[PDB]
Amino acid sequence: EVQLVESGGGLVQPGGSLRLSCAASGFSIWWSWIHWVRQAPGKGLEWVASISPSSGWTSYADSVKGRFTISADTSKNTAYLQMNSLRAEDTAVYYCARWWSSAMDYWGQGTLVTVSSASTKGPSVFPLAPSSGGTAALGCLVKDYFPEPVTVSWNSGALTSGVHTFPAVLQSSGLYSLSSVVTVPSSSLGTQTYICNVNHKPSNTKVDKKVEPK
Amino acid sequence: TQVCTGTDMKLRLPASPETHLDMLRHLYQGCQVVQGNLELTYLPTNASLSFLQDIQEVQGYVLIAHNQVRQVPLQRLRIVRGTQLFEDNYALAVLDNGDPSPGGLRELQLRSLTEILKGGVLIQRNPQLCYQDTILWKDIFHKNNQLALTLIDTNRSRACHPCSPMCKGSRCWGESSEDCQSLTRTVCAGGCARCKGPLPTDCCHEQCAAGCTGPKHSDCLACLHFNHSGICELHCPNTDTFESMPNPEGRYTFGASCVTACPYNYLSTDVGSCTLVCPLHNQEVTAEDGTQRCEKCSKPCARVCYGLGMEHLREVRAVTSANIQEFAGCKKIFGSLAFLPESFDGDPASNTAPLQPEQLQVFETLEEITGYLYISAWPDSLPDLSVFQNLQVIRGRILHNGAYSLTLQGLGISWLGLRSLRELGSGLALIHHNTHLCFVHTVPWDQLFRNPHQALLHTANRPEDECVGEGLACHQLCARGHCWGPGPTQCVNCSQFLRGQECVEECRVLQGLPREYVNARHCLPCHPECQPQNGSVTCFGPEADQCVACAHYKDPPFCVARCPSGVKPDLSYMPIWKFPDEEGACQPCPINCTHSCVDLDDKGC
Amino acid sequence: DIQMTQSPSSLSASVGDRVTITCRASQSVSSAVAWYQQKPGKAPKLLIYSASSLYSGVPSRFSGSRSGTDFTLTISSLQPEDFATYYCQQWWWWPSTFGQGTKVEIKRTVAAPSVFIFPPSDEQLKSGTASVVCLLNNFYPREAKVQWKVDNALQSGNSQESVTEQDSKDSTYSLSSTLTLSKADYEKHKVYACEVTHQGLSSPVTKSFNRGEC
Ligand SMILES: *[C@@H]1O[C@H](CO[C@@H]2O[C@@H](C)[C@@H](O)[C@@H](O)[C@@H]2O)[C@@H](O[C@@H]2O[C@H](CO)[C@@H](O[C@@H]3O[C@H](CO)[C@@H](O)[C@H](O)[C@@H]3O)[C@H](O)[C@H]2NC(C)=O)[C@H](O)[C@H]1NC(C)=O
Ligand SMILES: *[C@@H]1O[C@H](CO)[C@@H](O[C@@H]2O[C@H](CO)[C@@H](O[C@@H]3O[C@H](CO)[C@@H](O)[C@H](O)[C@@H]3O)[C@H](O)[C@H]2NC(C)=O)[C@H](O)[C@H]1NC(C)=O
Ligand SMILES: [Cl-]
Repeated sequence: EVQLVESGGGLVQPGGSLRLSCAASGFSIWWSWIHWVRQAPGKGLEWVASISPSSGWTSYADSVKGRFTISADTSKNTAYLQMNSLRAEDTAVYYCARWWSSAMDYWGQGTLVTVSSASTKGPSVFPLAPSSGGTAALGCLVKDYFPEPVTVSWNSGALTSGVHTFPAVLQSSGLYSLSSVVTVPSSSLGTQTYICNVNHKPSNTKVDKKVEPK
Repeated sequence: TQVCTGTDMKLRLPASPETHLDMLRHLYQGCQVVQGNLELTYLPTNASLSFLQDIQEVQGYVLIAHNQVRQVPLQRLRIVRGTQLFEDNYALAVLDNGDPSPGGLRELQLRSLTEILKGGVLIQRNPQLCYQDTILWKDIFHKNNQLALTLIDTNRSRACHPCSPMCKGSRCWGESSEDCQSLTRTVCAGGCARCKGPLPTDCCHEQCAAGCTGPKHSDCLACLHFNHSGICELHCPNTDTFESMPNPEGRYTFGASCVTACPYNYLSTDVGSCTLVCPLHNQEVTAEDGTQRCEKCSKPCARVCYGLGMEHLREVRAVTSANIQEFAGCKKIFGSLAFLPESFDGDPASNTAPLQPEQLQVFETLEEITGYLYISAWPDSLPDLSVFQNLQVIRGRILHNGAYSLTLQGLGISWLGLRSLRELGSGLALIHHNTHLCFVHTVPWDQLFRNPHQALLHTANRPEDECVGEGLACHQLCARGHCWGPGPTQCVNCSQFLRGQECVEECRVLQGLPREYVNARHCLPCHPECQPQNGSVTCFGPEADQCVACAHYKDPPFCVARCPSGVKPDLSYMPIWKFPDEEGACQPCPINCTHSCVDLDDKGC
Repeated sequence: DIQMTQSPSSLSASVGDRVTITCRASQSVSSAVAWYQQKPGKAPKLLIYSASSLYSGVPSRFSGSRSGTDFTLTISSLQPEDFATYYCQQWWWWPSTFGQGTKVEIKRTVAAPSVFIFPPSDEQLKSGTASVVCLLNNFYPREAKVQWKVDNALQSGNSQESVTEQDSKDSTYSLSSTLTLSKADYEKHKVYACEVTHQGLSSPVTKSFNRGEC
């Protein structure tokens, strides 16, 4: 019931700024002790900043001091991270967490901040159809988008097992591309079709491409 | 000071045995009259107890129990009054001293005790104790029926030496020659409640207790009722006679003495007494001195927040989710606050949910507690006691365990954050076993206490030498190195200037975001219509008439955004129409209407 | 500052094994240590706090012990879903600091991949670029070898691979290979084949399709 739902990530140009929200339910942020933690792609966890809003104590890592402002609005029950003068090495997945005992018990889902000069590109989704077994595979191809991430689910989250969504690959063009497959009985083709739900938030694209045996 | 509080912990095992004796020591060092119960319990063998040596008089009961120490030096104790009794029957209770070279109380040595006014004596299970059976208790008692409430066990693990050869008739409090029992009642002439000898001329004044040195009411060893500056009297001072004599006016009855004015933390009554609690139909007004007084309500008495040990919560032992809402919006609680493990775990026997952390918000308005604050459990989410951010005084008129006005134990908060706390009226503070807690020794307790007989007792918190880095010691900008927690928002006193809650190096007087003036070490914003000045003062106050120069137009004497256009400063005043200069000063319009005027004039009036 | 150092960097263990992970504080850090479990691309999950105590809902397998400055997260018998990176964290000194992490990988028996071949979508053909997808489904160990054949011509430097994170039930990987070709070089050819070499394969698997002809 105690939850942290954070938002505000996405794409920013170098030198530009961005603000991250961390909305709480199940507890008061004001009396609590909120911490921000980042994780550059393929790296360890790194502490960034913290706030005890009631006491007024705000703390920052030498890495981000003077660029970042931590704050909290009590009425909204939300903690914020204002990030200014962003650079390449700020590109990471930022988490917010709640201090407890002497650890962080409740964490946010983590939002992705990507600092790049390239502009936002929407993905085009292409079907991967089975041919003429016992068990056969089908899926979608989410090609040419920027930046990360893309969310692929099947039949509005109703179909889960058999599903493999591959981690995206950086292409020569600088754009991303991934594939998402699923295996199903070879006697289900025709009278049972499946819909993949592609969602690229930065570009506002919600494609529902139904894959059919052809 | 000579008058001190007692304790009220009975046979309960000490909450921190490490600093239990230190409690006793601070409490009784120099004390002569114990306004309550003298409880000397759980004292280890080597225990240094010389701080008791001035106790002369006890109001409540004397309870000497569960000690391994061989003697308690209470030689100057003359009288126990028994205003309160142990187990509702006993004025002196000496219980379980020594296990069932060897430990245990050997002698009582109450060589001066000659009056127990109320209740009996209970002496039991003291394997090393000698001579208690020797004492003629009847003499010490005020009335004979007090004998009927006396039980004196003589089971013993050792042979006793005889009383000193110099002892009257084999009655003593110990092996010493000055340990003989002095009889002041059963040995008397004629009437006489107390005598200094067996002749009629050896009677003590009607108003003495314990005995005397002569016949006058100034020769008393103790006052039976009240001590009026060295004269024992039946009453504290409606005149019948046409004259005036010495001995100052009228007095307040405080304990068993008449005094000029009530002591520091007490309350004077219309009935002419000092108290720690007002009667019904009564408020509590603070004089310009800081003096408190109970007085009848002229209207019906207004709403009052009662804490624990008061009104409907007099039996309730802790703040739970059942009564947390009762403190909503309270600026001043009349009673105490206690947070126990059972507060946040929640008793599953009664349908009482565990109290949630954000429910402690109710206490955000709180400024004053008359009783005590006790915290033995706190939510693991909360790093500090910031919900008590605004608490200014804890009077301690009611003390937890009869001794402590502020107790913080077993918490695992990292800092305190009680940043408005300026006064602990009376009692000791105890902060122990908070393994994570720093900023305990960065607080100037010397300034929170009032009398110099109170102190902080601390043990098993985070080591002092381990509170050193950032987030662990006071901020640079805190004055005199005093703070309630980390950062420039936790200073006790501010080294330079305050911008709201924060300690800052400089106000934006000459340079900065929005310009500021200083007022009483406070950074405060200039009016938006002030024009920022190059390396010079921008404004002198918050009002738009206090700018050095205007950012836009000026409308004497104000710096304005635009010149008045048909505004009326109030009703019945005709509207004021103006236009700007080439310079920027707002100028009045000419002849009324047709050309209603503005810069180059407009119709429609 | 203060340094948390974990050992080993990575470890591989079979299901049921007694895994232990060391974390070493540079100075005395008291009992104030926490252990986290982070699955790839999700929030860290708290396991142990205050060195010894384990958080609610955490299975009996996870335990923590302290000896001086040497802290030991230890899993009594490893389970297939325990694949993650594990981080220790200290709380005694400020700022709080993390260990560099320990990646724990699951060892299992050799499993042959299920191979599938997907033809470039009809919709995508009306764009001027074609993507040919090859799927290696549910296999172990990781190192496979995919090779593309366009009319029996071995392709080079024009395809990219992506590996699934180890499945939390049967600990198998999945692989996707993608052949990116222009419409021109795709319409010049007819028979498209994907060639797979794995330890579970006695001989290479090949899956084909005949462009618009069957
Ligand atoms: C002097 O002490 C004796 C007991 O002798 C010993 O020292 C004590 C301090 C304890 O440590 C004892 O365990 C030890 O034996 C006291 O005698 C006891 O008195 C009680 C009544 O007060 C007798 O009642 C008994 O109670 C038990 C348990 O409830 C029942 O099983 C019995 O049926 C019986 O009713 C008891 O018999 C008696 N103990 C002995 C040894 O028989 C004595 O009270 C004490 N004197 C004074 C003045 O306090
Ligand atoms: C009744 O109460 C009065 C208080 O008005 C007591 O008189 C005070 O008692 C002290 C000690 O007996 C007297 O002597 C003085 O003591 C102080 C402190 O020890 C010492 O510094 C002085 O040199 C002096 O010897 C003094 O008369 C008086 N003290 C003061 C300051 O008021 C009286 O003791 C009490 N009597 C009974 C019957 O209990
Ligand atoms: Cl002793």
